[PDB]
Amino acid sequence: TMIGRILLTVVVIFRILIVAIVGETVYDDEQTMFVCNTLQPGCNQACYDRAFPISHIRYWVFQIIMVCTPSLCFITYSVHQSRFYIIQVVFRNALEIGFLVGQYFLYGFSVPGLYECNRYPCIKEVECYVSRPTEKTVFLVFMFAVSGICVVLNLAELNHLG
Amino acid sequence: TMIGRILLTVVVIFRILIVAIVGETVYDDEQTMFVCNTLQPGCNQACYDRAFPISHIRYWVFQIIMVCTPSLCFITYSVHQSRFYIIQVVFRNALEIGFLVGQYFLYGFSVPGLYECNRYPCIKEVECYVSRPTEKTVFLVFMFAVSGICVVLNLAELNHLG
Amino acid sequence: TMIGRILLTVVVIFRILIVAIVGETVYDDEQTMFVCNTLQPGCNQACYDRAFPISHIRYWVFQIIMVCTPSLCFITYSVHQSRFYIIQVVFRNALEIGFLVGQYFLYGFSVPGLYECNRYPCIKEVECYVSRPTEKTVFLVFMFAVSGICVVLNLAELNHLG
Amino acid sequence: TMIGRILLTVVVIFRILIVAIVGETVYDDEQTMFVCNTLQPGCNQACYDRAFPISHIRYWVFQIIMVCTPSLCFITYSVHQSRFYIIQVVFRNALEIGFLVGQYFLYGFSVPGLYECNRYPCIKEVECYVSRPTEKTVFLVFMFAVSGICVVLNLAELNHLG
Amino acid sequence: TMIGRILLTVVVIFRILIVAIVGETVYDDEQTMFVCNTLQPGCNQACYDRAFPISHIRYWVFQIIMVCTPSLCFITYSVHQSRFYIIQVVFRNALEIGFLVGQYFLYGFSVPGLYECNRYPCIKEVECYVSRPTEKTVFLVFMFAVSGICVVLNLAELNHLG
Amino acid sequence: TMIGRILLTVVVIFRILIVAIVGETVYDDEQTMFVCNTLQPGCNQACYDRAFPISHIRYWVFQIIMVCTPSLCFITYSVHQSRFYIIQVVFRNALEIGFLVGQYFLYGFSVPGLYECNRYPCIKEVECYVSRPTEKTVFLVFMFAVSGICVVLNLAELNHLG
Amino acid sequence: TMIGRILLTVVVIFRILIVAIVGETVYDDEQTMFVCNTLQPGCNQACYDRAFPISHIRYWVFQIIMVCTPSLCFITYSVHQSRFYIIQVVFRNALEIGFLVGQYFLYGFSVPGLYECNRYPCIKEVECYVSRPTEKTVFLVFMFAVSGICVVLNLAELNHLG
Amino acid sequence: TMIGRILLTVVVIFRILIVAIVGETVYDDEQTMFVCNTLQPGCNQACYDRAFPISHIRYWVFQIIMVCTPSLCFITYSVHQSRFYIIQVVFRNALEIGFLVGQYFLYGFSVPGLYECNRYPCIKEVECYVSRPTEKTVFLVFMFAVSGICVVLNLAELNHLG
Amino acid sequence: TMIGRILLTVVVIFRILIVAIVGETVYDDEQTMFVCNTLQPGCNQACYDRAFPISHIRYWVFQIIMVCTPSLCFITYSVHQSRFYIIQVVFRNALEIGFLVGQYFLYGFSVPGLYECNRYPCIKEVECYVSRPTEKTVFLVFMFAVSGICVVLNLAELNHLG
Amino acid sequence: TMIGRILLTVVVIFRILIVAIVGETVYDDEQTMFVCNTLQPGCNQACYDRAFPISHIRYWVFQIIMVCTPSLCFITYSVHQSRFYIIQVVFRNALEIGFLVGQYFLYGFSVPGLYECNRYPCIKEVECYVSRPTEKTVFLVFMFAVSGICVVLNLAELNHLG
Amino acid sequence: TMIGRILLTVVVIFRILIVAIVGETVYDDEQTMFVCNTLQPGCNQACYDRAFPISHIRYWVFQIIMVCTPSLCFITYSVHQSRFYIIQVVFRNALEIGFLVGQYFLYGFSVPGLYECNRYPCIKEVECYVSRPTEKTVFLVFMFAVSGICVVLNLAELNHLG
Amino acid sequence: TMIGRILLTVVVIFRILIVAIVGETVYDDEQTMFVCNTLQPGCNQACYDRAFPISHIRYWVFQIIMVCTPSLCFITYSVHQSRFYIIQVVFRNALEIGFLVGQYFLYGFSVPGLYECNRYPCIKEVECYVSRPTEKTVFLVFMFAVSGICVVLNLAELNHLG
Repeated sequence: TMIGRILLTVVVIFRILIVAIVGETVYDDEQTMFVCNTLQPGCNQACYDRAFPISHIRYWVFQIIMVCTPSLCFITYSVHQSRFYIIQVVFRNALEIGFLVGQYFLYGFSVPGLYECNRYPCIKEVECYVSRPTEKTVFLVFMFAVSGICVVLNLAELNHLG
Repeated sequence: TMIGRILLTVVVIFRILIVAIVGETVYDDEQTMFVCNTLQPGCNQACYDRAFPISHIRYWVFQIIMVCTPSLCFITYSVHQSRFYIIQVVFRNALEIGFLVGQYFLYGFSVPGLYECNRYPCIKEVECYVSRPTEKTVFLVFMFAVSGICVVLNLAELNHLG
Repeated sequence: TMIGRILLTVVVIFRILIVAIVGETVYDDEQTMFVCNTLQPGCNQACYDRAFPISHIRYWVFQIIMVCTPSLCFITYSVHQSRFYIIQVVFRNALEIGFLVGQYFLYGFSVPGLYECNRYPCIKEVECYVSRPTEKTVFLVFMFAVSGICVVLNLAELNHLG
Repeated sequence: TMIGRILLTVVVIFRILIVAIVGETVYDDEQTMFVCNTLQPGCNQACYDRAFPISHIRYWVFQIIMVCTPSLCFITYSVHQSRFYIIQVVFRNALEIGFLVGQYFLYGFSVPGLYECNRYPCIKEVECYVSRPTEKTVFLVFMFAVSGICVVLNLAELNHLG
Repeated sequence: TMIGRILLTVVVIFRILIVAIVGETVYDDEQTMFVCNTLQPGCNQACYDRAFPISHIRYWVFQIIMVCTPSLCFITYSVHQSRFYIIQVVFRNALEIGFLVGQYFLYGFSVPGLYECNRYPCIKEVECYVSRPTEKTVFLVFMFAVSGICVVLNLAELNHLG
Repeated sequence: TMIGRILLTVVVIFRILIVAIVGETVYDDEQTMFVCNTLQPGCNQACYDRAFPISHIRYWVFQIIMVCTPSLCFITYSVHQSRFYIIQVVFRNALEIGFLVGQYFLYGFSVPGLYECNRYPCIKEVECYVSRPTEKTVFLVFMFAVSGICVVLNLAELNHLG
Repeated sequence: TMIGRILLTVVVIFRILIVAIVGETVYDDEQTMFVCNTLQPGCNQACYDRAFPISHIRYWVFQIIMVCTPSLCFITYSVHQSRFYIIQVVFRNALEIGFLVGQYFLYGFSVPGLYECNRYPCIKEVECYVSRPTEKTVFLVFMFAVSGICVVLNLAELNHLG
Repeated sequence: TMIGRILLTVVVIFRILIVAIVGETVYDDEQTMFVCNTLQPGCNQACYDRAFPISHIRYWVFQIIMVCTPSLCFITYSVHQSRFYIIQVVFRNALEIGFLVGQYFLYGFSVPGLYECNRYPCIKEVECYVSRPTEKTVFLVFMFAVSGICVVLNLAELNHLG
Repeated sequence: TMIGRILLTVVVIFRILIVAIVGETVYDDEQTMFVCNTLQPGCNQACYDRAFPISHIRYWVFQIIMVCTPSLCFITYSVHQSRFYIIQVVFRNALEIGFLVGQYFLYGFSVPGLYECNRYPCIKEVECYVSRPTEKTVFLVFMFAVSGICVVLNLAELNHLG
Repeated sequence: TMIGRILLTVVVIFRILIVAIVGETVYDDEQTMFVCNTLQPGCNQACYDRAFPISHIRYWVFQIIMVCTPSLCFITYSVHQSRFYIIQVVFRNALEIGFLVGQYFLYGFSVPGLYECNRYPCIKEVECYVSRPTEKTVFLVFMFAVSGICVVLNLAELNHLG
Repeated sequence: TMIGRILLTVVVIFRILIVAIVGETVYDDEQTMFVCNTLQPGCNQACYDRAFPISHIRYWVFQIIMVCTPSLCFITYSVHQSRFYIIQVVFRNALEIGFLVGQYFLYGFSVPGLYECNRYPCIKEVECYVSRPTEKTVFLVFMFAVSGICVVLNLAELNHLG
Repeated sequence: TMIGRILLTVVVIFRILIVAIVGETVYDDEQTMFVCNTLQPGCNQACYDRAFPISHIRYWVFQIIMVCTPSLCFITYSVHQSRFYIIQVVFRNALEIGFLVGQYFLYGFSVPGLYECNRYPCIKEVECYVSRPTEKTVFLVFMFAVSGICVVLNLAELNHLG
């Protein structure tokens, strides 16, 4: 139970570093290199918006910021100065399970190279083509693995205290 | 009444972080990906200007900066060194209610994908198409929720002292 | 007379923050989205240069830097270490009135959406179209209001000492 | 055995500096200057994705971050406060050998100027042309040499203690 | 003679701030908005290179860095620890007069809007058009004025000691 | 022999500052403004790669970093704590002579405005045109002069101790 | 009544010559120089078809051919060989009055330079521009005048016989 | 029965004149003004070929030539020189009924303005737009009416002789 | 008076031949090579229509046909078969004087190379450029000379009979 | 045997009329509407030349002219004036069988819509698309049928005389 | 003197045939393939007009028609029916010498491939390129030779009669 | 010797028909489909002019017209009315041998698909691509064969008379 805290801290810092340093530049050209086979003005905008409603990197930044709020609350309380420890552990567990489930329900496990679109002003159905699908799939899988590790560790400690 | 201060501080910091880190890059391509169905030079400029007079991110930065002025005044006074506390609380309450009302009156609750324009030099009425409407709607709703929380908390403390 | 100093310091810091954080990005696309109805090479350059000789943001940065020089002089003198206080107050007053008058004479109170140009190599008179006129007008008015407040406060203190 | 530690530290810092300062800007135009001889929409995307599944710089950043985790664990343990030293040395050795082998299996020793592509929606086989192949080959060879040096040094110390 | 040092320090800092904060962004589009009336490939490159051999901002950065070297030498000497003071004053005077003369001989007092070019591969003489000439002329004049002030002050002190 | 160390330190810092602040922005448009007279897809890539195998700025950054390694080794040794001084001086001398010779053999003393290319897929020989040749020639000459000064000084001290 | 036949024959031949020699080349560019202010594919086709359902020259050729059929019938009868004369005169009168009335109801008296179109796939209403409107108006008026003359003459002879 | 021959001859000559003089120029731009909403090379060719397999004017020329062959045979026989009259009348009747039926089965009674296409290399279904549909519909109806008249007359004479 | 008839016949035939053989091909590209300096759709059509309301060649064909009508009337009368001779001579004289006067009032004596246009949808005044002005001026002058000769001859004969 | 000559003459005239009146305008756009999926200059020319070495209409005109030479020889002989009749019949038979066989060996029975090309300067194999394949197939089949009829008739008469 | 008339008639007919059959199609693309190195609208029109004021083929048609007028006069006289023969011979001689001299003074003996133009709206001097110069030079020389032959023959006969 | 005249007449008429009916339309697109791999304005004109100085069809028309002049002379002589027969036969023989030799020396026996050009304004050597080379080669060979036949026949008759 001693090493579990050390590894939780290391996993958290590793995740923050990976997201902060490289993720902002895989997605930089997401819409500029999205293209559809069509001559209709406005079809690219509608089809990109329907294929990618919220970008992965925004979701990950939001999750990272939201999973650090109980610590800030505890720190502010202690600065003003055991039950608080229990409650914040419970809240962190709940938040991390919710975020992992939401990731699975929003994105799945892969990013395909083709997309079929039928939104106005596009006439009937059109075919569109995605940028960098393999790298984005790799990123998806890596983030899922890290978040799973964190969930396991927090449940470990929750059950250790009981 | 003890936790209310802690949560107000946490909400303020959370809002600042969310605005500072991600909001500058959803709106980056706002005008470059705005397009209208027309062959008239200058119509895109006029229609973009009429559809989006002040961008959301400018309004939010201004609001964030303006709601922190009473604290700076109090700090400068104390550095030079109860009535001041009362007055600054009143002013903060008023400013935050004004900004929330102004947000509601300026933008509403959604960003549509189509816009109908009838400004010179456009001939009669033309149709234009917006970039990333869903993400911008999500951002709008999130910011409204946070500001509502802050209003509630400040009224709480105002009525607590009385 | 006590609060006047506090509010002058707060106004100065507020102005610096507003100029530094957001103003660099309203004007970023000033020339790339300026367009004229013409087929003559070189007409866009001449008409943009005649319409906007010095950009607003350059003038504001220069003014902000120049109104802080008497303080730097006083600080350097004191570091090396009442008449100096008097003289620097006088100089600050003069500089701020000069800059406000110059702003009024250079730009006025609005930025129009159309511009009429008659400069070589343009044949006769041509019509050109501006980017983001409403936001720029709002910025103009806000900056004028802040500078007026600062002028009033400095005259207040000048007349207080006498 | 005294100098070996000094040179390991120097090699690590040298590698970090080289990757951090210059590598982000050789690869900046990787996809914008990739071009294929074709008139089919979407062929450039598919052929670029098949030729470069994971960019070199992403792999190198990931490797650099992952080879510094045992040190962070040891530091966190000591902050909380010989077997740990042994175990972390073993783990570092294993990680660095794995990463070097993976580099060899993923990329080889050269980047060619031409690429032959046969992925949908491209009709039959098409020819594509790469940007900056010589500089990228030089970078590949340099990184392999540095990582080899590091492997040798860590095996040296492992066998020194035994 | 007391105030002369204070004003020299203030002028130096003012010049550094003006060059560092704004000058990098007037010249950003220098070549992208340079255009010539021609259909010959390569003529724009040759004519831009002949019209602007060294950009103003490079010259000013170089001058600013080179006029601060005697101070660094004196500081390093004193850290290791009157004749040195004399010699460094002489050297600074010489360097600043040389740089002002070189500026006058390289650029003059204005930037014109048209340029006439006769370099290969351009056929006979062609006409080209410059970006932002008025702002660049204003910058030229301002920098000349500041450097003149600095020259006057340094000669003042040189003759004061004698 | 006293001043020689001071001037060596000043030259090193001057070189680092010049390379770090301005050199990254002369070369920014190196490939985007390279153009050849041809209609063949892929010829620009091959001819640019053959004309500029390694960019000047990469070579200079690498050289600057590599000539500071003996100092880092000596510092790490002393932190752990005359022969080391001797050896590191010898190594620095050798490295700086090698880098100067390599510069001369790689680039020479000028950058021409035209380039003649005969690489596949270009048909026979084609003519291409370079961006900013004069500024790049000036930079080449300046860097050679500085490195020569450094070589002279290090040989001076080597022969002083003997 | 003697000259009436001579002038009828001369008018008929004059009309045939004018239609046959020049009319085919005023209308040659009717659709190639028709243009609408729009970016929608297919709008030009629909708007041209709605503005000009049957071209003038087709109608005039058809009318000219149809008003010569009674003569051909009479000639064929006589070749095979007073009541027939009467009947054919009646039929010619009726046909020429019908054709003049139809011309008035189909085309009117002018061809305007602008046209307002609201047909699918055009979005809302668009503005289109016509080629050579003045010449076509002149042709319309001339043809109406000639046909009126012919009607008058044929009624003259009809009433002469009775 | 006397006039029937005269009117048959007149109808035949009228049809020949109408087809020969004007029909070649309604269809002249048939493929050059056919356009589809797509970016796929080769789709316009396939969709035009599927929409219009044999052009109307070719069919009409062929029919006109083929319905005059029995007369040529009879003329050649008589030049070499009642049963032949009978047989040629029968054959003409059969040929004209066959051609009218074939017209009805090939083309129908209208030409629509839109066409829906699903032929390779077009992806799924695309929409295409036709040139001059109303004029072509008018021509179709006129030709059907004339051919009906001719059929009626030939049956009349066939039944007259019996 | 004998030769006058011979020369009138020769002049008439010469004029007909010159108009019929070459004039149709100087004017063929009249609108396709007409160009204006503008980006407004529809401006070329309006400005061409205002500059050239009726083309020269149409006017000349009409005049040639109309001056031969009295001869056709006289021929038809004589075929059916001195006062008629007198009347037709008078009518021919009147028609030829009217046509010459109309030519002078419609076109003048030259065709300029530039045209200044101020018709909707053109914004203010624009400059347009004409095709083949010198050849058209030569043609104008030649036709005026020939028509003058014909007028003189017909007046000669009119006064000869009296 | 009497009717055989009449039908041979009718078939010959029918074939000449069909070829002369319509065939020149199906093939008019043969190369202008031929397109290949490629960016290589010169590939369209080579692939069109390899797909269609001799156009159908040229072959048919040549055949028609060459099968009428024996008649011209016989006519010229008789004008100068039974064995000649025999010889010319034999020659006509041979020529018509040769031309039919050559048609079968050159073109076959269909024109496909796609063509696969591998000629320099095209890189590897490319796909090209044909204009009006169905109409051209119909024309091929019709011409084969007519020529077969003619062959049968000429063999008939040859065997009739013996 | 007998053969001279025969050869004059043959030369005249040969010249007419050569001009009528082929000359109309060398000059067909005269302005469409004329191109200048410039970006100025309207420069091509002015430079083409200045380089080719009257096209060769127009001059040759005019000359051919004008040298046949004396024959028409003589024919008309004889139809109405030695001195006339004399006078018409004199006139033909004069006309043919005048036309040959005018050709020499208008065009010379060659058509160059380059043209240097300095007409408004072209800026300074521009270079333009001609279509088919060699064929046009050959045509010039051939026409001069034929006209010389005709002049010689007519002088021959003039001096023969005396 | 009887049939030789008949076959000469037939060959002459056959050649005239083949040249007149089809040859004008193989060469119609000769320059419009000529293309070179270059970006230099004016290079296509110079290279086309150097590759094809005189077009085949012009040479063939000229030859056909010139080989019929002796017949016209003989006809004109006889109309005015054995040695003349002899002389004209000799002249025809000479002319036909000269024209065949000139054809061989001007064009050879094939038309290649590629052409290598080195004429100003083209830089060094460029590659260009020809239209319809195979058809043009076939035409060349056919014309050579026919002219050879004619030469043989005329020599036959020349030697027959002696």
